[PDB]
Amino acid sequence: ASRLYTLVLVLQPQRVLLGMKKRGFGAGRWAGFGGKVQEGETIEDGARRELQEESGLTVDALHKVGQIVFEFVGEPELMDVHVFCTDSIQGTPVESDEMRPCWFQLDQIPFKDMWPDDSYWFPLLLQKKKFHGYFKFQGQDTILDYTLREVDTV
Repeated sequence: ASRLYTLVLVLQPQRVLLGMKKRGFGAGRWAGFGGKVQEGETIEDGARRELQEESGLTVDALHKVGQIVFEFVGEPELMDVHVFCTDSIQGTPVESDEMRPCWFQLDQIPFKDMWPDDSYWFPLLLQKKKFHGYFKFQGQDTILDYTLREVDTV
């Protein structure tokens, strides 16, 4: 019993775009851009749509980089998060009532103000590795258990 989500990292040679969510799940943390996939929509089309809605950017080709399943103890639905990256975008990042985007140099990624799982798989993303992960959370701050392995096919 899992629900489809997307997560998009705009990763350029020397910087990455992250967004500070202002409300809802994950508010107060920097993260990639994404959300729920809709009925009749491909996962990739959902990732492109969510990047636009949350950051104002238009992406062409998205590259599959990973899949991460999240379990929150006490919540029945698993989150099946399909992770994508791109280096080629159009537009300028847009701050909205819901999201504040900001560019980060790769040596200054704000892991202490990100979801704790990101410290595990961002190093793989940065070295262009693909991965499958599973994270079991207690609340939003504590990883009880996890698995993470590199793969050749997402």
